[PDB]
Amino acid sequence: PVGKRLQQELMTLMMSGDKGISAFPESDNLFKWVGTIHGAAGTVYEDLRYKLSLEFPSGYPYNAPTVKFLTPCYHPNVDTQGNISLDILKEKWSALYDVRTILLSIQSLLGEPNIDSPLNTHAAELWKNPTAFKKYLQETYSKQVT
Repeated sequence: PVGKRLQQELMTLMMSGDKGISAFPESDNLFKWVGTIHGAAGTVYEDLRYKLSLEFPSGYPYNAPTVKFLTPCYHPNVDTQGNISLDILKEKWSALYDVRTILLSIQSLLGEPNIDSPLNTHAAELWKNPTAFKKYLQETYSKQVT
């Protein structure tokens, strides 16, 4: 029933047509997916894109999947390993959330960080100055495509 649910979740994702979100399982393993997120329009992450891995452990859906950024991401709530501090992925994970909900939540986090409990203190600090933030973000992102 778990593999079935994941297939149904992929179909839901495909027919929803949400902008800037995309993900599929690897051909040999339905329990490991790779996804892509684009920053939401109007945010400093607009026009930038990031790849993420999604792994569904044996305890899923009771236990949350492990989600990490594969593309380096400079952001208050992401660390050097691509780990993400997002409540719904940890303490507030619910077995009723689908892949679409997770992707949308992470896309939303890009534009609205939790700067009170950061993983990247420097980014949390610079966030107060958007122009300055945008600049460092683009600079750092830029060094991720050459």
